[PDB]
Amino acid sequence: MSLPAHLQQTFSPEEIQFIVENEPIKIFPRITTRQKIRNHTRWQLITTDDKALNNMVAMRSTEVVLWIALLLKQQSKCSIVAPQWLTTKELDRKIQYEKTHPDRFSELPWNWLVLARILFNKAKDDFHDPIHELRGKIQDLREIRQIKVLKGLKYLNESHLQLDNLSLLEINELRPFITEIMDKLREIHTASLTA
Amino acid sequence: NTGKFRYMPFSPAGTPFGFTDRRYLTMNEVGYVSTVKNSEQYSITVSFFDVGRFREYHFEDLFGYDLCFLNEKGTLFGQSKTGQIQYRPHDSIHSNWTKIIPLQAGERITSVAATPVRVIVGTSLGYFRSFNQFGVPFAVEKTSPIVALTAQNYRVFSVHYSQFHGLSYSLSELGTSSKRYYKRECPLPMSLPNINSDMKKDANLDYYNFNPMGIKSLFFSSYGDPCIFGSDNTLLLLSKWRSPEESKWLPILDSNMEIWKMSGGKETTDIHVWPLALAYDTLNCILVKGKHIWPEFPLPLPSEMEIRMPVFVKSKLLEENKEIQIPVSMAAEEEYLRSKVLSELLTDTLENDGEMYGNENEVLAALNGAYDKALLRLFASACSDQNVEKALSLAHELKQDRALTAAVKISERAELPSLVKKINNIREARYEQ
Amino acid sequence: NDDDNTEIIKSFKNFILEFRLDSQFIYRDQLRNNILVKNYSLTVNMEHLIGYNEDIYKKLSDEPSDIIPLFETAITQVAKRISILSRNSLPTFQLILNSNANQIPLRDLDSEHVSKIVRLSGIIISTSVLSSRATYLSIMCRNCRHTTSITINNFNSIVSLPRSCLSKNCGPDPYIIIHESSKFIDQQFLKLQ
Amino acid sequence: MYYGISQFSEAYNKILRNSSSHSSCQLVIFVSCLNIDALCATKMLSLLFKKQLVQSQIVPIFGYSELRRHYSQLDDNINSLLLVGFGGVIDLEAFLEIDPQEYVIDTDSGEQSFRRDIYVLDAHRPWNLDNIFGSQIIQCFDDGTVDDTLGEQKEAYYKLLELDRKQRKKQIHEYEGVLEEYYSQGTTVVNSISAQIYSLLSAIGETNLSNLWLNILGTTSLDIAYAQVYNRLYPLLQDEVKRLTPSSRNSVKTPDTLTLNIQPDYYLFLLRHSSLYDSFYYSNYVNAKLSLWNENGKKRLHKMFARMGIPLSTAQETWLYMDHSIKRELGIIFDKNLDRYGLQDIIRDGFVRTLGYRGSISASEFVEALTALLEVGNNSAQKLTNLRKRWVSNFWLSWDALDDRKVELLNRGIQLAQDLQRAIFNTGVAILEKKLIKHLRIYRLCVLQDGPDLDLYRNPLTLLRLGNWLIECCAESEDKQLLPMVLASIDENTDTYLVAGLTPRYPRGLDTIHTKKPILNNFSMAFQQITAETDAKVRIDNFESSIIEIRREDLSPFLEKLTLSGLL
Ligand SMILES: [Zn+2]
Repeated sequence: MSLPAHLQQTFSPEEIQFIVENEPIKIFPRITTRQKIRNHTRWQLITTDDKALNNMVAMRSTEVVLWIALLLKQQSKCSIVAPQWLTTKELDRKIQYEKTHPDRFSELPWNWLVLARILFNKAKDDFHDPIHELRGKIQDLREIRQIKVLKGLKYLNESHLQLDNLSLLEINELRPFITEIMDKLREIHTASLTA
Repeated sequence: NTGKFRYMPFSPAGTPFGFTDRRYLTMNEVGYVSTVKNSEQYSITVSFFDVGRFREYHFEDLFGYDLCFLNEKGTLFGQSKTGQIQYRPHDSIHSNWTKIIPLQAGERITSVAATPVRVIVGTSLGYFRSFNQFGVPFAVEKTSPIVALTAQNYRVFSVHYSQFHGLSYSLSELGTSSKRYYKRECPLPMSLPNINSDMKKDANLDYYNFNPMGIKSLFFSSYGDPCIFGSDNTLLLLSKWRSPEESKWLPILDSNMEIWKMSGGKETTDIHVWPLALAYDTLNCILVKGKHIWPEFPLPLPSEMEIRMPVFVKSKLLEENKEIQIPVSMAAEEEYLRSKVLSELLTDTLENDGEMYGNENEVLAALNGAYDKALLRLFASACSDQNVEKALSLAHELKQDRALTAAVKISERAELPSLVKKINNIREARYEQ
Repeated sequence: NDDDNTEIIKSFKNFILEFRLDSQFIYRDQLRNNILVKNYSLTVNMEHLIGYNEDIYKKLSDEPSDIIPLFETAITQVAKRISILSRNSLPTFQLILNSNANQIPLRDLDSEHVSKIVRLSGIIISTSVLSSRATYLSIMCRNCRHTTSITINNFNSIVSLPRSCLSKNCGPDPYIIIHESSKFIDQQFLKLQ
Repeated sequence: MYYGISQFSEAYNKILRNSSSHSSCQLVIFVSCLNIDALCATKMLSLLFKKQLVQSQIVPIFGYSELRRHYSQLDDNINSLLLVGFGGVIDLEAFLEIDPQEYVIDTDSGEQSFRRDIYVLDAHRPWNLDNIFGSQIIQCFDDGTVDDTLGEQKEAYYKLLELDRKQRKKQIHEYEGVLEEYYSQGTTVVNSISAQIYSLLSAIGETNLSNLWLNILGTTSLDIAYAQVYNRLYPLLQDEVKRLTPSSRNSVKTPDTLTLNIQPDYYLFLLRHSSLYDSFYYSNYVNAKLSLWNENGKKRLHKMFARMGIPLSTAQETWLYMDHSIKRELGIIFDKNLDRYGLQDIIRDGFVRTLGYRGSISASEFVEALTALLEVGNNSAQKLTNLRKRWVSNFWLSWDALDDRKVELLNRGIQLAQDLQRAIFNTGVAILEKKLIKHLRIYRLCVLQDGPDLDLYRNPLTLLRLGNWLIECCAESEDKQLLPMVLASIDENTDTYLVAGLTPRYPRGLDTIHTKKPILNNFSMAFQQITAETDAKVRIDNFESSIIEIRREDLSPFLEKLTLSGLL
């Protein structure tokens, strides 16, 4: 049919990256589009705010949508600023939180995996911390969060489930299993309750 | 007769060689310059932040330059001993030239500067030799020994130090056709490193050898306000620099205090600030983490710090002893001070320098709104103590009349019926003012 | 010898944790996937071990029968770290090596190559039935009933029950194996032609 | 001169102004396949134009006929043409049928502009004076030779151009003699295109470690046949490596560090990817210095290995698994026991790049892998075109090998390089045992008529590899005087030969006054002159001028006329 089988009820990871790329990020421009007091074509986009793009001043931090920050970072015309949660100190704090509370997930942003991957691939030289350590802490967080998920998929009842603080990519990859096992355990229950 | 007598060459935001071949000659707001030894001589590399108007280049160097200075139209190179200076405009329409400075016994070039009107070379003896853009000399003058230089588009700012006259600055605007002076050898409040130089320091000895006076940079502002950074780690602005009688040295930032209040509570010393430029609360400075004060070849991202007055009292800040909590009573007062100084600075450039970006009026209006909001908060705080005279005195500085009506409401609501009549009288006086 | 053993264990632990070729920690992922399907092992390539830190490879190829148990201990510790929520009973993982060294002909294995790592080819002509080698050997003193435990590495140097009561004399050989509390592993004898 | 060193940025800016439009793709880069230097130069250009988002098309062209056909097919919208690795030795405006009056727009006002610009970019020194001096459409990226060593030719060309009694006629002949002596010169190579484009990048300021590595690869591609050029360009690369390497030395290795290093890189064959014994055995230089082709050479090699104290079992072990005791003492052992056999030139300094945990690799090994991928990566006028198609296709395999994410292709290239060197060694010992090289007083002919794997040598690169093997072997023989060599290889399917006139060279590491003067390959003019008369179905289309395809029956009369030809 119109929509392929693997896109039926889930999002392909490319679509998750597409969704994440619409979030604003803070950049240090390497150009200056701010018209002086004393021609030029303005952005005038339709799905975001062009105000922060027509007023870029070199080495003056602004906020632009991520898919534009990446487009400028394709050249040497900007420098993506890593979010505060993507530092070694904060990653260590989150890892300690995960190791301290074995029943609930840490408060990482919903796009932490996708943003980490995108920034590590396209902005590998804009981190105040060694990227070889940020990768090693992102992987550690992913491992701990995977251990907690496998021990909660052991609570797949037929009423509901509270996956608090879970990210977006993790939810996306767990959707076809959780939402298809709970459906079967609900069909069994409703068949039993046919009286 | 030693130590501070060594007029060793200095360029803005310089760097020592340290334990490697990489050295940063200059870090202006428009780029940085690095040198690496090819096992027998240096190869200069000049990079620019605003990629889109300039293009970085690297060239073989045989003289082993020690001084550099970057403008928006050209960069100038200098040498410490036998100081043959070289000036090279970025654009190819202007041809670069080299010149040999008159060197005497014990003489050594300390700092160099350039300006689209004239190019200025320093001298340990205290000479003020100047040339045109193309190298032809214009005038030779002798002053107190120049130790640093930094120039804006048309204005030149220098600090003169001597063992007898002390640290004296001088802000001279050469101008296109009018050499209008604004200061000359005036005393300055920068604290030279003396106690910290008494053989008690770790890894700072090499940097102090590189720069005896420890002054990290003399960068301007986006509106021409001179700024000073050094060992004390506090910015020094010239608020009313237009009038020589109105000279004002205001410490606008406190690096150590801000670092402590953002570090979680520890008095961390492993964080060092290398300022590059300031533009309306936007201080761009590399925050190196480690035992080495100067950065490395992969220059880190210029993280931005905001200006903060040294009004933060430790006694008040240690209310929650260990996201450091801030006393709300003093936070609003500090915001008031910041808005006041920023409005005063903007007004100076409003009528004189004219509009710069087309939004100075709007940002000034928003700043004035915040200025009166801080006054309203302080008025409410004074009313909380049932001090009617305190609120009355604070209400005379209100600018917007709508803020004064809000003050009337605060007086009529904060258990102060007596303040109602006085604030209403102030408002009625403002009717005719 | 405790300090050197701990240093070797920590080094190979860091090899497991930190090694990655391009954006993927190969051995962390392999260890987790192996644990998921109850495959308590880790197939470690030797080019990767050489490239990571050649000193570790030199130590391994010098005295394999003494270093490999340490590497198995490091693998077990990493497995506990990355598959168990802090605050056990996990078997000692097995190290499976993959090498591309030059193959030594089966007849060329002589007095030298003894205790070395050799890669060779042949055709299997016989496979024994599975034996049972003990790893955890719960043991009890015959007279004073002093129950203790022994852990076996199964890499013969070139261990036996203690010849002491080890906490009245209890005799020279006072230990009898408790077979209902021991843990065994299966071992098979091949025959290469 | 047309474009000097100091004004490459002018050419780059002109290209940007003319064809940096995101609307369409107005830039086309013509690259000569079967040339590692051109491959690295085109990779540099591809990366540079990717940074500036300049849409471009890269076409691998094998021969001049393909160039002419593509230019005829070329649309008029494309207003910027780059010829990489060729075009500098022929009358391109005449060859492509170019008349400036049909390509000129806005003639006015002392200036001229054209609707299409062709930038030739190669290193072969016989610059065509009608290209470097008498054409505005054709723009040549000179390396400084023309502005310094072509003053007399410039004057001679301009006087004849402007002048269209007895003194006038005498002076014209005198000037025309200057032009003629400029021609009738062998085609050499003075510079590397990769170094030229890296100089352009240094002017623009886009230099980085990847571009420096491509420059090193392009330069090291010249070390086998033009060692004087490589030795000339080596100090610049050595300085650049020091300039670009970060100051954070002696740091711990991390899975992301890329390190260009200048460390002892012995002049062996794939030392790090094969056994030590195989590195000595298959080396061209070691073979020349020891004559391993005969039976006694292997005994000499075994005796050398025993002398150094390296067991044959350890010597034949793969380099990764060689015991760290021996592998860490290679420098000392080579110092002690190499001057005895005359292999002191084996010890050398090269560039070695390690990418994190993936193990070291030197530029010498990398270019051998790239060359192998070019050679064997994947009635008569049609099968030959199929060969050209496969040869063009191999260019993209060698191109993809450069990417760091395709190491599984570089390893395949290494394996192919080992196999091809083995085949070259086998054919060389077959040629030198049967004494197939017929010594002459003009040129030492050698024709491959029959044998194994003879289909490998229809590729010009493999034939040049075998020729370099033979020439290295002959160069170290004092009795054999220097003389050009000719290789041929019959293609049974097409019933055609592949004559590849080579050039002799002095022994490696021997620096004398006559060594300083380069040897010039005179076969191009001889082949063209012989083909112009006496029609013999010769196909002279290769950018490598001294390579032709000749019919099986017409080979012998062609060689007879070439013997009668005193041009070379
Ligand atoms: Zn006992």
